[PDB]
Amino acid sequence: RTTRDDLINGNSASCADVIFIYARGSTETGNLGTLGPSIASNLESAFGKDGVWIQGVGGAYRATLGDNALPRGTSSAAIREMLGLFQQANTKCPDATLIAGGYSQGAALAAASIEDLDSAIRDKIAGTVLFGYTKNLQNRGRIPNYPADRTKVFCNTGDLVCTGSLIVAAPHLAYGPDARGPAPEFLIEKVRAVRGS
Ligand SMILES: *P(=O)(OC(C)C)OC(C)C
Repeated sequence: RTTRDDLINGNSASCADVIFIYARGSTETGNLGTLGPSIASNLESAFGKDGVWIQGVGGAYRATLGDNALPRGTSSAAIREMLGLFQQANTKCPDATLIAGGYSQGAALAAASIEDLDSAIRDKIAGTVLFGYTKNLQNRGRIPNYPADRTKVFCNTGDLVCTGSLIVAAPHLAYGPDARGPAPEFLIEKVRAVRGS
């Protein structure tokens, strides 16, 4: 449930039409944490299980509490891991539409990797959802070099990490409803806009 390696375990012959790459929060389990699987369930209902690949960011991404203090909200090693997953999706399945997401430190990681991506690949990312975006205030609510209309930020009232401080209050732990509904909904809508039916 909390670990999905569909891209890593996939190949060109079985390519899905949609590939979702997701980065968990600090200290979360597996490579999807608490929010990732909910998004996944929704995606799988919309596209079939065969029509979508779910991939969490693992490897060098350890989701360390200390890394949040680094200049871009995570280590440069984690940034290289996620960037490498986008490259792999492009290599294995050039025809697939990409979608991404991240929670807390994972939101900073998602933003950093996307900012750094080759524009050709970044163009294929139809939508990105961020929850408890630690760099929300600093990045004025968006991802550098990526279109705003493609980005959706979920920041609860009272979630201090959205207002510039690294302080965890209960609202930061309350994104389950968003992950279960409006987040995957937005993603499906963007993929449908670039693919149709
Ligand atoms: P994020 O990495 O979130 C986890 C606590 C879930 O937290 C920062 C604000 C320390």
